Amino acid sequence: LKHFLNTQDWSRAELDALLTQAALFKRNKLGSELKGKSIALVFFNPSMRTRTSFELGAFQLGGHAVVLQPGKDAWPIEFNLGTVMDGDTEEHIAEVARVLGRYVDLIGVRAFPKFVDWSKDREDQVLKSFAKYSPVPVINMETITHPCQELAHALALQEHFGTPDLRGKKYVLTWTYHPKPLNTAVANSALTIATRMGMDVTLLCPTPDYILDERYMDWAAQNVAESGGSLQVSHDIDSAYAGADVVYAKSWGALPFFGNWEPEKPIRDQYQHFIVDERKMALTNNGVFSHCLPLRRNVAATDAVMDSPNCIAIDEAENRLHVQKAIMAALV
Amino acid sequence: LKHFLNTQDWSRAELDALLTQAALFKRNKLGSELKGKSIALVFFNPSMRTRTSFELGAFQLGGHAVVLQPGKDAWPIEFNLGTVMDGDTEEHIAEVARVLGRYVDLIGVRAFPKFVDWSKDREDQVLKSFAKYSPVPVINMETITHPCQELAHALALQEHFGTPDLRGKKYVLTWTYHPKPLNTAVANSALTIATRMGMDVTLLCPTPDYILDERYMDWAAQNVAESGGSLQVSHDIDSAYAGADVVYAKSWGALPFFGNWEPEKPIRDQYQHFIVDERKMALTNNGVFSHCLPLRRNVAATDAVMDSPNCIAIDEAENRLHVQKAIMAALV
Amino acid sequence: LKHFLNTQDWSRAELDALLTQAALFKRNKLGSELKGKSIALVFFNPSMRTRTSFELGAFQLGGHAVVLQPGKDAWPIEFNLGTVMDGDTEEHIAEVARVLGRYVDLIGVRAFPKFVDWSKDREDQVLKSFAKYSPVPVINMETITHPCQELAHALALQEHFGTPDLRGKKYVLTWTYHPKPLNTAVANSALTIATRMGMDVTLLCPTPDYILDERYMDWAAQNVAESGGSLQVSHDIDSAYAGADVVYAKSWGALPFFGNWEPEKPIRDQYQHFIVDERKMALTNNGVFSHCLPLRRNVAATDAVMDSPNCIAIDEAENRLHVQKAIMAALV
Ligand SMILES: CC(=O)N[C@@H](CCCNC(=O)CP(=O)(O)O)C(=O)O
Ligand SMILES: CC(=O)N[C@@H](CCCNC(=O)CP(=O)(O)O)C(=O)O
Ligand SMILES: CC(=O)N[C@@H](CCCNC(=O)CP(=O)(O)O)C(=O)O
Repeated sequence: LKHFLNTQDWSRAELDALLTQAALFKRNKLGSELKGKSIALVFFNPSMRTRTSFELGAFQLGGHAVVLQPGKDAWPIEFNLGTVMDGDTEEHIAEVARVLGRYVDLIGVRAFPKFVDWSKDREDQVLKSFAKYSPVPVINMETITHPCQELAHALALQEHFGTPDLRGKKYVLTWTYHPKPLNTAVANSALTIATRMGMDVTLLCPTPDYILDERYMDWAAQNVAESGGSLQVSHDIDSAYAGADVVYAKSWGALPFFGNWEPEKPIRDQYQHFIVDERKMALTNNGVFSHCLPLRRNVAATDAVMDSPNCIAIDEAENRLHVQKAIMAALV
Repeated sequence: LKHFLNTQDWSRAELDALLTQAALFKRNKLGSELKGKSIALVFFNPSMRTRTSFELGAFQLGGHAVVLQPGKDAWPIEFNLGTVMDGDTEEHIAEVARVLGRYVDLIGVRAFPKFVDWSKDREDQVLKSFAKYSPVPVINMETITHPCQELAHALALQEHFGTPDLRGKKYVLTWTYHPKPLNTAVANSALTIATRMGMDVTLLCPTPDYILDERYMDWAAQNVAESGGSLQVSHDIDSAYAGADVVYAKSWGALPFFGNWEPEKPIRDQYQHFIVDERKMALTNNGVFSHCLPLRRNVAATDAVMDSPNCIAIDEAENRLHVQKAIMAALV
Repeated sequence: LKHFLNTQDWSRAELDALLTQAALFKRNKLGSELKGKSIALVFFNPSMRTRTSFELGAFQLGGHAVVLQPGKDAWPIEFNLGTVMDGDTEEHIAEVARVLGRYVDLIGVRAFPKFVDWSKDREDQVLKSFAKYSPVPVINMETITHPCQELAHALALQEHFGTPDLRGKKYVLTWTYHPKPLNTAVANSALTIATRMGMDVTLLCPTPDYILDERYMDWAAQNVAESGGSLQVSHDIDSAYAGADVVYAKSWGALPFFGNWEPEKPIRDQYQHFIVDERKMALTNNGVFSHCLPLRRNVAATDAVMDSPNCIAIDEAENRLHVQKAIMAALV
């Protein structure tokens, strides 16, 4: 059974086919690829674009999406095995996935880390549990990686440069400020797809404490070796932005501080100058800027950068709809 | 780009066309006016009829509605410009409206005042922000005015009297009791459409403190001069109801008490006799009674009045479905 | 007007027709029985299967389901008559049911007891109020009985044994452990349908305090006399399971303790050995096990029993979809 858990699990040819089908759907939005079919969209965290784009995508392809929010409308779910369920959780994923598998044709799941222990969050227990117990394809709607974002992002870049071949472009994945410590998912994914695409990638962040999990630094290293791009870590803003073709920002909490955020607060707070502004974007080679959204203006990026013609964030957001339809069609 | 923010923005001919299309849809509910199209229904406050009627209306016309609740499922939204978003809001309406504009064909928004400062609430910031940043038509699902209610109400009256011409009827918009200070939206709209329809309107309320915002008293004055009706304010129950053809009740908080509700409580509490009962309705010319709903029985109106054959509230509620379909069809 | 409030209200022939149509729909899922029609699914409590199956069922039959959650999105509702609504509730069911009746073709409602007073909960006020004021058919999505579950359960048993005739099988409805006192609805319904099907039913529970409401013990007694089965109450595990053909477990709070749960806690806690495990299932005649779900593993039933090939809970859950489509089709 094929699932869409990570682009890293798919061959380059398969990913190219997806992006091309995405472009095709963007030109002809209505179809019958999901006629009479359905997808269960399970959300354990907030969402506006993911929920909306999947729901509409199912509709446009003749199917129907059922939105569920365990703990809100649906019952809270247990993922640990062999435990005595006498706590808050009402039922086990074993039953949940099998039941939904008797109803829908696809299952999407969004589940951010709990931020108490990275050793546990990095295991990707929720997504893996769904893939294990579900008799139907599972789609990652963002857990510790965000593959749907990767493809929406990739497509937006290919459209902007007018070519599927991004090899040679200088890509800067930069950490940016946010009052709270957030998920590394988007950064992990950006690093993954940018290298898989063969670009010259620089991970820019305040300190070594903000370097991404080794798993992704390794995926990237492997992708570079296979695509022909390059990877490097930098803590210097001016040199990183220098001559960049693409700048993608996202804020995330330092991994070593999971379960202990009080001390990383004063740290991130002394780096709010990492905000993407006009000055930094001026150091780029007329590069484009993007963000996965939601974005806090004048914190993560200034109003000027957001409203600049070089910002393609709205296009990337739109592409979530198109690439996801390509994914659902491929899995059904 | 044309939006449906207020009936006051539309010409009488356009409004008549809407009401007529509403009557047409009421006779033939299924259509293809929205085939393959979608509408995002953004709710910042509770709703049963508005959510249900729009959702079903989209379905019956071949489209699909996506229901969003910022702060609940979707992310909380910032509307102020140039602010540093380091608070509760996650993203700006600038991005939200542009993103949704890449997904849906129409955007509906419901956002009641915050009740802390009428100077801010009366600016209609949320609705205006959506209309400004959205590349697609925006529909007011109730902010400080409730135009969809206006048309459902108007249609119900025309059906009841068997004619589109309501000129000459005595219309009584009366404040009624409620334990809490509420939105003036429905009253502002009733005053607006009743005068635009050319009826003899009397705004009945406990004290001068409950008179509606000047903006609407002026719209009404202008509508009367153009339609041939009349407008007057009254604090005397018996004389207001006398010979009335239509009685529309709604409770709202006194505008001068915004941000300071503790003192207006003992005030409204000494006027719970404004409740619409049989005695008052007996002073009318066999007039009809209606309310936008939700209605608290034996507080806003007695059981007898609600169950009287002269109450058309259920018909008005039904008409929300029909007039809204006419609105969506016109804007698409 | 015909509603689906309880299987007890329907003749055996009608119930057989429903189950057969359910089997038919299971073979041919897509249809036009609800083309252009809609159903309002009103939930006053959590749900995953009921919400999902009804929503998808409406879709597969060409209709649309509108999901409402009073107090969450829709306004809170009052059910008592003649009361002065100056409390938490915003509107009365009288208006709610009549309004929805102008929008949808069917209304489903889920409302668990409040657990404060069984004298009030057993009156089934919410379901009865909807049936009284609604101009369209009402479907019980679980209140104090769960008829939709009954049919999904019955169908699953008929499929398992390969025959519609279950007369002669030993059916064991057993109470099982749960940290909290729950609704008796599922047990009341299991007792009702198992006897209506003519099986030899044994209600197994810790003490006389856990015997179901007389209303259902009487329905069962009447069903046995008409179907040819049998009914008996037992507080002895080993003898009850002995030679059983079917074992259905559910935990519920002792009725005499409504409004006073502190003391029934130490009681249920001394009976956690009622958990369905391999030992007990070994005493059965290679019997099947099922549960309505959600189920807490290693509390209500062990992992081994849940994963045993004799567990048909997933099949029963799937059947909720099929029997409900048969119900909606019959009522429309
Ligand atoms: C602030 C916050 O927690 N952010 C998330 C955004 C994920 C990417 N964003 C999306 O997928 C867009 P939507 O579907 O509207 O959430 C994160 O940090 O990973
Ligand atoms: C109590 C309360 O806050 N009332 C709102 C009702 C608005 C009109 N009512 C509607 O549009 C009906 P629905 O879509 O079900 O809300 C107000 O006072 O403005
Ligand atoms: C723990 C709890 O409160 N349980 C409910 C389950 C009802 C039957 N279960 C269903 O109908 C399945 P779903 O639609 O997913 O709820 C009860 O005790 O009655």
